[PDB]
Amino acid sequence: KHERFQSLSFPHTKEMMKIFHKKFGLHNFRTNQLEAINAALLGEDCFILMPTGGGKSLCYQLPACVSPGVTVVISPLRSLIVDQVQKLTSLDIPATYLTGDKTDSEATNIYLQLSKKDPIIKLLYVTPEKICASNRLISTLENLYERKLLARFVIDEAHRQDYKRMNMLRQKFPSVPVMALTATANPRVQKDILTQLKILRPQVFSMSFNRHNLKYYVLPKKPKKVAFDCLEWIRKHHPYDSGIIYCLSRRECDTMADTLQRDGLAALAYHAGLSDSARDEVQQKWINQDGCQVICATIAFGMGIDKPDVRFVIHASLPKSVEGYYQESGRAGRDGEISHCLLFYTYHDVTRLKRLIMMEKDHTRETHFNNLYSMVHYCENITECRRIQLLAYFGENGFNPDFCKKHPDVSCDNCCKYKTRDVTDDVKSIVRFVQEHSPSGRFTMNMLVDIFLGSKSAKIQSGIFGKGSAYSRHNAERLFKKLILDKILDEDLYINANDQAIAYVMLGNKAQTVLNGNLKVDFMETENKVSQREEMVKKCLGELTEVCKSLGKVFGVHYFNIFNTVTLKKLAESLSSDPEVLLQIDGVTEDKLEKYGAEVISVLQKYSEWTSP
DNA sequence: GCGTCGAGATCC
DNA sequence: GGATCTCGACGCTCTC
Ligand SMILES: Nc1ncnc2c1ncn2[C@@H]1O[C@H](COP(=O)(O)OP(=O)(O)O)[C@@H](O)[C@H]1O
Ligand SMILES: [Ca+2]
Ligand SMILES: [Zn+2]
Repeated sequence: KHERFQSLSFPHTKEMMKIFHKKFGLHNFRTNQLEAINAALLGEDCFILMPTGGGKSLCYQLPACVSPGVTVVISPLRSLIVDQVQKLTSLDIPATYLTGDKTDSEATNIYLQLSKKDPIIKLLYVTPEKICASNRLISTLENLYERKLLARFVIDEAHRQDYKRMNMLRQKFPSVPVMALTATANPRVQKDILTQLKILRPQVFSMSFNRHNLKYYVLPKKPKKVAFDCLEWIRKHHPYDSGIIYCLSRRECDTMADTLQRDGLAALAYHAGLSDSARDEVQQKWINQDGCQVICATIAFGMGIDKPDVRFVIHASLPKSVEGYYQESGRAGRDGEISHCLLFYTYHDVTRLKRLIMMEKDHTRETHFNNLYSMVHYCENITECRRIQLLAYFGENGFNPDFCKKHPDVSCDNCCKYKTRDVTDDVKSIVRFVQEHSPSGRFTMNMLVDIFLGSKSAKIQSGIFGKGSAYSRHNAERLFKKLILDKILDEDLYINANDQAIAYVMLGNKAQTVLNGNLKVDFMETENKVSQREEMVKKCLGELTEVCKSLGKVFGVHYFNIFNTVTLKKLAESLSSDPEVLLQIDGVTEDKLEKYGAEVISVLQKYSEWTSP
C-alpha cells in the first residue's frame, strides 16, 4: 500500500526535504503526506481523502515549491482562498489569486507577471467561474503550458457547472497532473467524486475521519435555562477561548447573544435577518477575536470559515441531520488541540424541526424526516461511543471502540458513562389504545407517558393506565420515542392559539404490521495541580497571542497566520529566546524569525528566569 | 383554550 | 438527590 511512495531516496528528496524544513518549518510528516508528496512530484494524478485539519494543504503546497512553474488551485470560496494566500505570504512563498474580487489593473498585472521568463508565482488560486469567463486566464495558462511552466491542477475541495469545467481544463491541458482533495465523509459521495473526475490511473490516499481532539457530549436541555447553561459551561471550561453556539431560530440567537452580553461575555448573533455587511462585521470580529468571543448562529453561518482555534461548538438545539451536525461540530479544533462539541437535547426541538419540514415544498419531505430521525437516534443512543456512532453513520466500520478508553483526555460522554426485553405485548396494547383514541389523535406523547405509568396526572385512568408500572419515567419516555422513530406510532402537528407546535400521537405506517402481522419489538432498558513555570508558560502564551494580534493589524493578516496556536503553544512552553532552540519548533522558520522574531523574542526574554526547571 | 416547563411542596 | 404531584406563567419559524 503505496510502499514505493514511502522512499527518501528519490532525486527530488533533497530539495523537497530542504523546503519542508526551511520554508515550512516542519519536522514530521502526518499520515499519507510523504506518499502523496512523492506521488505528485513523480507526476502521478492524486486523489486525497483527509478529514478537516488533517493537513491537506501541504500535499500540494510542498510540491508547488519544488516544481518549476505554477500550481493552479481551484477553490470555490473567496474567503478560503484569501486565508491560504495569507499563510503562504507569511511563509514568504509567492502566491496570488484571481476571483473577480481583484482590480482590472491588478488582475492584468498578475497576467503580466505570469507571462515573464520566470513567473515567480508558485501558487495561483482561482475560483471555478474563472475557468470559463476569463479568456485572459486561459490564454495565460496556454502560454505557461507551451513553456512547460503549468506544474499541476489542484481541486482543493472537490465536493454541475464546476465538474464539466474542470474536465474542460484536462481536455485543454492533458499533460498537466491533477490532484483532488476532499474532506467529505460520505462514502458514496467519495466514490462519485473519484469516478466523475475520470483521472487516468489515480493514486488514492485515504484515512480515518476520526478527529482525535474532538470531545463529543450530549446533555439534556432545560429550554428556559439553556442560555444560562451555555454561559456557566463557557466560564467554567473556556472563558478566554473562541466558540460557536448554534441555535434553531433567529430569535434564539438574539436571546443567546443578549444573555451572554449581560454577563460581560463578548457574544454576537449571526443569522439571515442581519444585513450582508452586518454579517461580515460579526464574522471578522469573531475570526480576529476582536470584540467577539462567541458567535450565536443559525445554519446561515459556517460555509467558508476555517478559523483554526475554535475551542467549542455548542448546539443549543439539535441540528436537522447528522451530516449537518458533523459539519457544524467539525468547525471545532482544526489545529489538533482539544476542543469540545456539546449538544443540548430535548425531544420538543424535534417537533420544532418537524414544523420547519412541514413548511417546505415536495418525497424530499420524507428524506428530511429520515435525516432528522437519524439525528434523534444519535441523541437517544446513550450507550454506543459518540465517535463510533458518527463514523458508522458515514460508512466507517472496524474503528477501535476502545479509543476513548485508551485516550481518556478526549473521551466522549457515552464512554465515560443495559438490558433487553420483547415488549411486543406492551406495544400491541399501546397501538390498540391509540387506535381507539384517534390534530388526529386525542393525546400527546407526554399524556401517553402519564397514562402508561399510571400517573395521578393522567388524562384517562383506563386502558393502558398503569400498564407500564414496571417502567421508570425515563424508560417509558424512551419507549414511546422509540415507537415514533420505528414508525409504529406517528405525530400530527397542531398549531395552537400561541403559534406552538403540538404533537398528537396517532398510528404510524407500521402499526397494522405489529398487530396483524408479526413485527417483534425489542426495547433495551437504561438508567440516566499547577506549577510556577506552567503558570509563567500560560502567561507567556497570552503575551505571544497579543504580539500576533498587533503584528496581524500592521501586516493586514489574521493573527493565526503570523504563528498558529500549536507554534505559539510550543514557543510558550520553551520559554527560550535562543533561535537554535526556536528552530526545532514546528512552524518556526528563519523567514518568520526575521519578520516577527524581534516582537516574539522580546516576550520570551522576560521569562528568562523560568526557562530552566 | 390548553400543552408544556419549571419551581415549590411533598414523602423516600 | 431523587421521585411525583400541583400550580402558575408563558407560549413564536432554518438556509441561497
Ligand atoms: N506534517 C505536519 N506537521 C505539522 N503540522 C502540520 C503538518 N501538516 C500540516 N500541519 C498543520 O496542520 C494544520 C491543519 O492543516 P491543513 O492543511 O489546513 O488541513 P486541511 O486542509 O486538511 O483541513 C495546519 O496548521 C498545518 O500548518
Ligand atoms: Ca483546507
Ligand atoms: Zn467514545
